[PDB]
Amino acid sequence: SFKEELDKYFKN
Amino acid sequence: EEQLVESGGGLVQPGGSLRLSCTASGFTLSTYFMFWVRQPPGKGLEWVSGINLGGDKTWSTDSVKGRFTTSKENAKNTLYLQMDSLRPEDTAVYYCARLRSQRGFDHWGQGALVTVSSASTKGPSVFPLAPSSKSTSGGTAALGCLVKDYFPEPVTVSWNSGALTSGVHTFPAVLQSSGLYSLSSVVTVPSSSLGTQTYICNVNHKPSNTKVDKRVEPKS
Amino acid sequence: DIQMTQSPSSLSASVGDRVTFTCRASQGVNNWLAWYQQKPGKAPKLLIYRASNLETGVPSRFSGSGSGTEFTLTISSLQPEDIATYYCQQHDNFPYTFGQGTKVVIRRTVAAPSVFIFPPSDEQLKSGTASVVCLLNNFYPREAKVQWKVDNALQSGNSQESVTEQDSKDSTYSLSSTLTLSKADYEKHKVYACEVTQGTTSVTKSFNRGEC
Repeated sequence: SFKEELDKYFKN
Repeated sequence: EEQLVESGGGLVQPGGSLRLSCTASGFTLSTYFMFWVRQPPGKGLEWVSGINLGGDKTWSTDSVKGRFTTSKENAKNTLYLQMDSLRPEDTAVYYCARLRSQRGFDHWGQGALVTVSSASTKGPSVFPLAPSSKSTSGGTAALGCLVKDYFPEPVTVSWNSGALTSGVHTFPAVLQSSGLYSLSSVVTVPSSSLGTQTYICNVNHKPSNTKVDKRVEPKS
Repeated sequence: DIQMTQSPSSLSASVGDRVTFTCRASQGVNNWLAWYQQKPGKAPKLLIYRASNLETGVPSRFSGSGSGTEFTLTISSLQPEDIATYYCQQHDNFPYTFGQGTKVVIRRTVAAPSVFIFPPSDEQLKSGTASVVCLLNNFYPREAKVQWKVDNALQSGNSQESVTEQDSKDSTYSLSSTLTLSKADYEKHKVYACEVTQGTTSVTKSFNRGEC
């Protein structure tokens, strides 16, 4: 779940 | 405005515990992901851990998994790193890093040195280096302070409480065969100023909570 | 996982020269790549984001380019304040892997070292040891031979040398050669000298124990 949230944070 | 401050560095016996704190004085610390990264002596960077917005999910590398825990308090704007069962490989300078969404790692802390050893703290010994006879043999003269037999690092040196900063050379610390670090801090000054202005070296050793202000005046 | 390989691992250029660092990726990372600068001891500073763009504060001489595998960081005019290590780091997929780093060293005009010699202090003499110091200031290159001569006798094993980092303004070095010697052994000799040899030059600074 950490990588998913981090990637979503980096995109937006 | 945006500044990260770190606290908690010191000397810990192997297998001990230590808590590091990183306070953000410029932004909310909420809307940013945070990371802990250490740099061992003479070794490259090594990312250690990461925490998200709400602190619900954390990441830590396999080498330090289980021993290091990361928490945060947005009310106090402080990111906490609890280190347990330390090893000599953990002796490093620790940094707390911010992460903008689209940018990368923007702002870091000043670095907190963590040393893991079974040795005991030793205060520095400050000695003057102030020739006057062979030193009038030239326009520019050299005034120095020798910081001998201290442990652990770091030891900082200033001159005249920071008033003198031009021409200062604070050499790096050498481990020495005795296991105690040592260094020297030397500045260049006009010889005509050797009798008018008084130069004092301020040596600070925070691990030993010692501060020595040595007045390095010419010889006889 | 992605692997970032930088080239070259180190570089030496003079003031004003343009320099170029290449960062190769094991696979496609789109434009999610950053360039950071780190001085020895201090924290890394963000230089380039999204592989082409400039962060606030950094000077305009820094550039950036790269399509999907080969990224390039160029400095148009190298300045003495740019002595540091520059590393590329990917951000497309976690973990954010960084390059091995590229060291930058300025090549400057040869400068004669200003050499001083420091006798041991009486306060240290009380402790039973005596350190005689030789200071070399503001010279290039770092290579130098420092010999300790005590009553015209070469000393070996009693010397320890410390080297400063390259200066951020004039790119010069400084050496501190310390001679640790027992008080009993210190009282058996009178003339102490250190000789510094850089090239065809050989400067020697001496002092007689007991002057003034």
